[PDB]
Amino acid sequence: QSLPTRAYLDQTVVPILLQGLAVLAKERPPNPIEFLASYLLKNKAQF
Amino acid sequence: LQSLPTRAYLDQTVVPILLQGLAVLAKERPPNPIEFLASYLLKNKAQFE
Amino acid sequence: DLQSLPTRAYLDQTVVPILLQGLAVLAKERPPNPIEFLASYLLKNKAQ
Amino acid sequence: DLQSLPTRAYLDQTVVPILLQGLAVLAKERPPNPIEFLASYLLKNKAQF
Amino acid sequence: VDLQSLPTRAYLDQTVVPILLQGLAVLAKERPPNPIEFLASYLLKNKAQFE
Amino acid sequence: VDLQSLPTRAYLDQTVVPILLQGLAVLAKERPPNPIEFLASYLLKNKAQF
Amino acid sequence: VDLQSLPTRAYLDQTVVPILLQGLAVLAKERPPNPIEFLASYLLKNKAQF
Amino acid sequence: DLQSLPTRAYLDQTVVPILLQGLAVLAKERPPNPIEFLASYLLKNKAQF
Amino acid sequence: AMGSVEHTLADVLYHVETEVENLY
Amino acid sequence: AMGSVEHTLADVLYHVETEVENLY
Amino acid sequence: AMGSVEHTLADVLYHVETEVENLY
Amino acid sequence: AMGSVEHTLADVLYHVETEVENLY
Repeated sequence: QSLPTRAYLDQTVVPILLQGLAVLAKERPPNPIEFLASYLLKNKAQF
Repeated sequence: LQSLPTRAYLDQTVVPILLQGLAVLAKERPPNPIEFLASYLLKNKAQFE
Repeated sequence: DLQSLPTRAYLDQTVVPILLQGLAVLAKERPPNPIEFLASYLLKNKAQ
Repeated sequence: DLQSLPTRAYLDQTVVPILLQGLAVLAKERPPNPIEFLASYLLKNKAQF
Repeated sequence: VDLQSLPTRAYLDQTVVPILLQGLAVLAKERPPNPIEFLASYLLKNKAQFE
Repeated sequence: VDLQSLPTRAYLDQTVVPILLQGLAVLAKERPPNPIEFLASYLLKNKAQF
Repeated sequence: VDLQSLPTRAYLDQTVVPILLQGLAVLAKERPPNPIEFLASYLLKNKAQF
Repeated sequence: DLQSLPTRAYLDQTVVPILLQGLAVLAKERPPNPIEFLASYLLKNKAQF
Repeated sequence: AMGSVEHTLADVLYHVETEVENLY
Repeated sequence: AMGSVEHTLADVLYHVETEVENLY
Repeated sequence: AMGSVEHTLADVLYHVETEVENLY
Repeated sequence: AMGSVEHTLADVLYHVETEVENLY
């Protein structure tokens, strides 16, 4: 929106990033970046 | 890698590209935020790994 | 810089620590004129 | 009353509104002496709150 | 101000905060296999005492 | 991973805090006539996802 | 309020966290040749203020 | 080198471990003078780090 | 540790009132 | 913007009410 | 404002690193 | 009981790393 940067990111991508990086840290796949991107796309709907 | 603490692992894997991604995302602000970030990650992955 | 900081960062870099300490002390003391007590705290403690 | 209230409720009934407006003005103008300025705002507007 | 028109904090403080404090206290003490179910059941078993 | 021995704060944060975050958020937004009942029902209805 | 019986996190927060915040802040800014010695010296020289 | 490290990494490579052990001992014992005790821990165990 | 429970609930309340939809 | 300011004051109040002396 | 982005990511990293499963 | 200590130090590191002087 008209939001400050931090508020914008907090309202858009921060929660899914929290869960995503948590899962990343737990699994630690050979493909960290691809795994993360896939996490965001596959869980996009819940956020 | 496998044996790093959580933060060091995230710093060595995804933090830089996430910085650049969140920067571009915050600048452009698409209707698309999550999909855009994932697509950014995929399209710039090669320069970060 | 300062002038160009985002608002939250600006307030955090200027008055937030002393406000933390001030509102804490205020909450502890609970004086008859809370606003004057706070302003006075901010003033007595501005240097630090 | 006041004295027997929980911490947040006490601050909410005493200093929070004037601090909100004060910090708003402070953040907007950004004067050379932010703390002194905030204290002066508090004192100059106490009666209205 | 009626509930409806209260700020977020005041509303939650006048509605569920006390019973949540007691609920979480009991929960933390007992630590059952199903903490969420236990908390909801506590809420139901004490609703009347908290309005 | 032994809940039982966690400090109080860590226990509540690992068990009920997330669902409470979403629950009180929804509660504060909707403000139903019976908040305590509504909240208990939210916890029960979303327990599985948490 | 007794400190002996506080949970670990609350205990450390009420004792050393504030002085550590500013201490590690100054440390990170200056980055002296002997970091541990510098931090200890900071703690000792500013203990009274905390 | 250290000089050019990010904040987090600098502190991780310099003082974080001895602080973990120090704060652990502090939390276990809870001496009357906690800050002095911690500083003393740092000095007495610096050599192992 | 009632303090711990109050601290936890305080975290929850803080998060809720600082939702961007409640601030902006 | 009032949202940022209210967020700031929310941080401050959170720390004050969760001070170790106020909980325990 | 690169600083805001970096602060945001710091919040995220902090919460991930302080997960109960990661600490205990 | 290392988790509580590690959590505390994590709080400290977070505040140091997000200092306004370091971000902007």
